[PDB]
Amino acid sequence: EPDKLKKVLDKLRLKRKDISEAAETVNKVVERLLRRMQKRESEFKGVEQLNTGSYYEHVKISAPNEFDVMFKLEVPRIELQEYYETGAFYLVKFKRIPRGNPLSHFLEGEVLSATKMLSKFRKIIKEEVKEIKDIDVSVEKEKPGSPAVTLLIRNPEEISVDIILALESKGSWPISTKEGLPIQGWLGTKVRTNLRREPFYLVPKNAKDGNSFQGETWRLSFSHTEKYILNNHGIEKTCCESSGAKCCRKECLKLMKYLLEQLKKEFQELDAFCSYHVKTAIFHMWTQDPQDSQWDPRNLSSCFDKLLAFFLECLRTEKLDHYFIPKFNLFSQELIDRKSKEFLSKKIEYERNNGFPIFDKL
Amino acid sequence: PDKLKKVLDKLRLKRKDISEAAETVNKVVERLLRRMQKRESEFKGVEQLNTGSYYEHVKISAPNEFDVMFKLEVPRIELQEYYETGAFYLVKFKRIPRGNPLSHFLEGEVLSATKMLSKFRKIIKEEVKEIKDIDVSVEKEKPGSPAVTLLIRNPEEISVDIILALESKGSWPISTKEGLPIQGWLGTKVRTNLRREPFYLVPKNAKDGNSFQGETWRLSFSHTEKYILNNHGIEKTCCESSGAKCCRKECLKLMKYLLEQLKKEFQELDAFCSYHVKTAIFHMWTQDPQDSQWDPRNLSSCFDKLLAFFLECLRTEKLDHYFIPKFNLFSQELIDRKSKEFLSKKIEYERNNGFPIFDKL
Ligand SMILES: Nc1nc2c(ncn2[C@@H]2O[C@H](COP(=O)(O)O[C@@H]3[C@H](O)[C@@H](COP(=O)(O)OP(=O)(O)OP(=O)(O)O)O[C@H]3n3cnc4c(=O)[nH]c(N)nc43)[C@@H](O)[C@H]2O)c(=O)[nH]1
Ligand SMILES: Nc1nc2c(ncn2[C@@H]2O[C@H](COP(=O)(O)O[C@@H]3[C@H](O)[C@@H](COP(=O)(O)OP(=O)(O)OP(=O)(O)O)O[C@H]3n3cnc4c(=O)[nH]c(N)nc43)[C@@H](O)[C@H]2O)c(=O)[nH]1
Ligand SMILES: [Mn+2]
Ligand SMILES: [Mn+2]
Ligand SMILES: [Mn+2]
Ligand SMILES: [Mn+2]
Ligand SMILES: [Zn+2]
Ligand SMILES: [Zn+2]
Repeated sequence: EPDKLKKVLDKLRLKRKDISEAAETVNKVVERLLRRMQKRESEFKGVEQLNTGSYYEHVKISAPNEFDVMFKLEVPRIELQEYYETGAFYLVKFKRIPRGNPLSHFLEGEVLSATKMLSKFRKIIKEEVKEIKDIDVSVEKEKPGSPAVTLLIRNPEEISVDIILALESKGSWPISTKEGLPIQGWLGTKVRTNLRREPFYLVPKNAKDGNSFQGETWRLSFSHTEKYILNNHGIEKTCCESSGAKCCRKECLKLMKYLLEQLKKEFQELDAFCSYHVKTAIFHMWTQDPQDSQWDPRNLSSCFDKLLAFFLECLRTEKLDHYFIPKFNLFSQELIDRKSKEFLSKKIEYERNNGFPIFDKL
Repeated sequence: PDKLKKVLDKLRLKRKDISEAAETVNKVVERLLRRMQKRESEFKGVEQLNTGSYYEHVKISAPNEFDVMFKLEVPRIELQEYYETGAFYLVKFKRIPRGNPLSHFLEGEVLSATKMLSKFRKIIKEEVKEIKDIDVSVEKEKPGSPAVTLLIRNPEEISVDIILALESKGSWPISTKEGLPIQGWLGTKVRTNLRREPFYLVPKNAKDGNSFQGETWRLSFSHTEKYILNNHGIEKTCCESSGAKCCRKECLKLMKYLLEQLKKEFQELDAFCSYHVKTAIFHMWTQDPQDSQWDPRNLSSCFDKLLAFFLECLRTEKLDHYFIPKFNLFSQELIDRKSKEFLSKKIEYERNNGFPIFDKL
């Protein structure tokens, strides 16, 4: 099957008219719901879209039926208090609450409450999707702890769009990330330095392990940095550019994400796995094999296979480090049953062992 | 499959380049629209005609230039065919209901194209002046042209033609009676319902013996053309996820790019345009209707068959409008012989020497 994976890729490659019309309507809903948030004298007044990539590039590495957009808000200087043992989850206080700043509305004691803030955010969003009648869009019901306000756009069929509130901090990145982003031998030290001068983001995802200061915790997000890595992924500056050579890095990612996606459809036993796991694993793969020659389109089968083997080893050692927070083990026993890891390993091996019958979709 | 496949490969732009130009153009358009929709304008109710999104770049045309059409539904129309051109018309109103803004641009019974295009131009110009979000400007007006051309420059320059388009829901003009000859290709039910849709009038003035006729309009079927381009096969699944690929759009994109580059080097080629190539491939898709005659493996023979057909069009000075068969885009009166022989010789040269114009690496 040296070219069977290309057949999968080509069948996946979607209607450029499906991309445009869907990206245009998701855009319109977002760009107007954004515009209508900045003119409402709420606390989110100064909100902006964070540049994390369009629906256009999204479909090339992920499933078209599910999208996400991040609304960033810059907040006065804040101090981060590490919430327990991940280096990813935080309680947030203001170093000093500027007078008349309406974000004080959301405090729960001294800490900025992700729940209070996300609840009003949800309220304003819900309140303007209701005036939207140019498009068929509804707000799906609340799943607790989730950072998203999920829109369901069904102009013809259904596309869920997560709207994610993001606090933006221009200060130095938190110390749990200090040896994260190990791109020095791949994208290099000047790149790493300039990415770590960018802001970082906090999304209202609560951690689930405490004495009722859980509803106030936030989680670090590096979506903007991840966009950069995904689009600037070669050691050569012209990798996958018009005047440079193609690599199969992104193709391997699309294939891995499509494989997880089809497995997750058949087996609710796979509920705990998610695209971020696969994306995290390929970041490590790209660090380990940083040479563009190690990702030759002609070697797609081998490259895909070494990503599968790497992922399988993460499952078996129950270790998959967050690429930006080496402390944070996404595959720890606290988070994913060992029986679920073993289940996914079984299914992946089976597909690996038998020429990927699940891609048998002609 | 020698280099055409690779020519197409490097021609493909990446979807952030697309995303960015598309969102830029669309946001300049979207709000050029959203404000014209305001009060006091004779143009309110203007909508955007779906003639296509940025995927114009997308394997059929050049990302350099783009065009959008702003459609305006008008009351019932009387069209008086200008001379017997078939494409050019005088637009009369049966009568106007009270409160219709379009009465401003009336001359007796004649909706003046020039006078309507003029303050269309005026309001657009007065509005691109009001956004500093993007660098956008309005190039000098060209006489007879139907466009107001936006010059967009975020980083690099994209010119967007905004073309006003009257929408009429009446029957298509008699000049189109034997146009759209798709019956052996997309079929008679398709032809029927396509001709049940509205048709459009853009302010392109006709060119006669004495001078530009300031108030004539020209028929446009850009909406129908977008349908055909995207629904181009005899099999309903052609180029769909559960059907087979063809190379029709690839041939169109190769041909447009050849004309583009040839025009880039020789000023003798200023008479020829994008719509000539499109019209040629429409007839070509009519002559060779079946999807097997456009298999992607036979790309080079398909391309060469289109080049041969276009050459035959050049030498014979015959390229009928696909919708208006008595309108000859390659007539004597529109393009002189010198221009056709020039183009023909360049095309034969590139064709026999394996397209040297195409060298990139
Ligand atoms: N993106 C991200 N995710 C991180 C990070 N550190 C830890 N995580 C955790 O990994 C998964 C990611 O879930 P995904 O499905 O891949 O992405 C989610 C999801 O689509 C919605 C809702 O978030 P969720 O946490 O509620 O998702 P569930 O799968 O239902 O898991 P559960 O614990 O609640 O039950 O939003 C996406 N999403 C979450 N966070 C982000 C984000 O930061 N940026 C973007 N663009 N999308 C996000 C999750 O458990 C996540 O918490 C990390 O650094 N980045
Ligand atoms: N698209 C179209 N064009 C038609 C039709 N019937 C007759 N024509 C004539 O063919 C050319 C089209 O030239 P293009 O460059 O391919 O498209 C034009 C052009 O880019 C601008 C300005 O119009 P223009 O005619 O003034 O441009 P020039 O290249 O300088 O030609 P010239 O004769 O004046 O010297 O707008 C485009 N454009 C014109 N008309 C349309 C239209 O109806 N729809 C769309 N999307 N774009 C249009 C022209 O001479 C054209 O009039 C026909 O049915 N369709
Ligand atoms: Mn959730
Ligand atoms: Mn979820
Ligand atoms: Mn012109
Ligand atoms: Mn022109
Ligand atoms: Zn690459
Ligand atoms: Zn096709």
